Amino acid sequence: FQVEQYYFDVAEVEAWLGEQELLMMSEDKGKDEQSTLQLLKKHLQLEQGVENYEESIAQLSRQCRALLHPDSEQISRRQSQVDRLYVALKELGEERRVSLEQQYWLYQLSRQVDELEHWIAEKEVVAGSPELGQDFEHVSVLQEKFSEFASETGTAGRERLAAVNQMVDELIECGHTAAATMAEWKDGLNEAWAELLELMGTRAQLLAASRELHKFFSDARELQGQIEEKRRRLPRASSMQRTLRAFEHDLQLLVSQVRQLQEGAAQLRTVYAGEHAEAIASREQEVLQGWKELLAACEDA
Amino acid sequence: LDNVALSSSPIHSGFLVSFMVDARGGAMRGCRHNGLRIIIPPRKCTAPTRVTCRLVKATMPPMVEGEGLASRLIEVGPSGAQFLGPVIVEIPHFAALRGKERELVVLRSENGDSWKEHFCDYTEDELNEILNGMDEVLDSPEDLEKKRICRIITRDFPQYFAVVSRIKQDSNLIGPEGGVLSSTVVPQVQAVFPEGALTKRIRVGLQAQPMHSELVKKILGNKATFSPIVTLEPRRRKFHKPITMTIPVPKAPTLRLLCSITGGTTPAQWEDITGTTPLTFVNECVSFTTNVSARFWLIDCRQIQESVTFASQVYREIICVPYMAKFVVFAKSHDPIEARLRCFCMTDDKVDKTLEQQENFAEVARSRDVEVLEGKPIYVDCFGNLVPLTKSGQHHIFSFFAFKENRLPLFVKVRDTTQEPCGRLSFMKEPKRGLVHQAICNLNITLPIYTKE
Repeated sequence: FQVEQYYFDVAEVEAWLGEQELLMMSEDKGKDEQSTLQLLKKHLQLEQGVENYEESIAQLSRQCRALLHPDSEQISRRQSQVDRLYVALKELGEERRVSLEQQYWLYQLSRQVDELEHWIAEKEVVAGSPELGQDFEHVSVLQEKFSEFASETGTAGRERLAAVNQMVDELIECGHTAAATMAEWKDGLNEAWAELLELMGTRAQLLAASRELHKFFSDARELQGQIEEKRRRLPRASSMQRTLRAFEHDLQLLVSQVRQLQEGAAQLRTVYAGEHAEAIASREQEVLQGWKELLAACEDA
Repeated sequence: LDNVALSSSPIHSGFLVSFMVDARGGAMRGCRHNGLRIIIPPRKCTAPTRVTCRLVKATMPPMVEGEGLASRLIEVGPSGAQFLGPVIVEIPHFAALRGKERELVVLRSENGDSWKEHFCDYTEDELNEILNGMDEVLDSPEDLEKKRICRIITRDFPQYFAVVSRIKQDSNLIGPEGGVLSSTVVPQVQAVFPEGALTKRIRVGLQAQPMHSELVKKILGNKATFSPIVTLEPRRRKFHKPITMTIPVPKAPTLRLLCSITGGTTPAQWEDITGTTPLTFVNECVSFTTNVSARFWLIDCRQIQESVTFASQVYREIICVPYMAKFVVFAKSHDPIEARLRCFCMTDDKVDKTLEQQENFAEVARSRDVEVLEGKPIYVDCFGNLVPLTKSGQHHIFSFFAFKENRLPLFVKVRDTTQEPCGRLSFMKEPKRGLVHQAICNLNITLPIYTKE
């Protein structure tokens, strides 16, 4: 009778609820990021469908209310069962929504960590380079260009690091199951980045130390060259007087250059030893010898 | 003194993994791990170079039974670095040296696949000279053994270093002529090499590991009494003549002899050779001869038939390498009645885990360094104003390995709300029912106040 038709409606609703449950319990989380995205969309549509079904369950509520009294002992229990069962399906919806989100985040966070790790690696290789220059001008170029790299990477990497660390801080705050692993992941990046910042410091230091040595091995070649100019004095009159005055002024110039070069050379002895020290006081001996002969000739004048 | 900074005087600084040095000389301590320090002297470096000294956390150095690393592998560079004078590298370690029972050895690998012992040839005068003009101070040997700091002196650099805990070994070259090789730890332990037992000259070594009655008596009681374990390091080698071993008897037929001829990393297997080999008792010691270099051991067990099993019961335990580690306990309160509790046993591990700080966990207890034994399990129980959930089921435990993580998750509920929520946490080697035997460490605690989130 009337109860039979009502049972039919409850049966249809119960079947729909089970059909949704069974589709929502599926264990497939995804492969690539898009697969888990598409599944999160799908399950969102299922959740919206479940919410939309509220009116359909409402129709049962009205029918049961207008039926409840031939035998309502079974009727009340059966409908109340639908009430709690539907509530349970909704909670399970929140569960599987959450686990699909957390799966997606594990997928993306892993992509970013691996990408940043490879990114530090690329920078690290360019920071731990051993090239130091064949000539002073070239080492100067590397020093300036690397300094630019130090600043650009120095600030560039910070944004990426802050993004990954915050992404971890959040996913740990959420309560992600893999949070323990994530913590080490962050510790791995934070130390590695710090080392790069330290490495680029040492490398920059190395370049500076190289520049001064090249500077000495610039002047040694350059100043000794001006020594040959002294030979001009041996062959060489108002015009001659003017040239001689200019020449004497040039000698005054020279004195400052040689004094600055010798003082510069002193630092290398402090910073170098053995073969290198010996080669420094070596070239610092050759130039000084030129100083002695040139000064003696000038004294003769 | 009020003297202008020279700017040509050693550099005092700290580093993470690498730093810059010049012939000026430098002292580079490390912030990450206390006691890690590099001391390059002045004028002992040819040119400005980037030095590296990072703990690798390559191929593991071969280790026989009874040996384990004292510290994580040390990586230093440049790999081919050469210095005019010796330089100092100091690494902290965790191996429990047990007085003079154990010692440390240093290994080095140039390429990372082959390891060789590291020995340095220098003058007694050089040791004072090594500091040169530096103002640094060097800790005395006892003050180094106390801080568990190992000091490697090296005149060149290799790709890797390793500090390895082992049983004290006495080594001395011996050739055809003959020789004697006695023990420092146990003077009565001794080995004699007759005239013509070896062809070439080899550096023979001898270990003696004495017994501790607490462990032996605990595992066997009065069932048997042992002597030290005497080991001849060039194992699996037949001698062209017979060696004469001397070993003091086990303090109490009734006396059996056990020997293990295994070599390399193979776990040892004990057999009894009392019948085959004659035993001579002089001055409370036993002297026998042997044509092979093996392990040896004496037993005064009443049950001769089971004697070998008794050795296996003891050996299995006492080979485990002893590490001095810290116990740290973290906790968060689920509510006032209950709480969550994470426990760790650490050596080189992070002083303060980031995860616990992020999850708002709190350090509630922290033991001084204590001897735990590598590879053996740990039992945890709480005995004070709170207790840990358990039932008619298996307990919870964690295993200690060195330089791995050692975590034990726990849940604890306050037993009674009458008094403050303080407790007692004990880590043991065996579950607590009889007389309780010394635990591994004891930490008291006090559950932190509930956080509302």
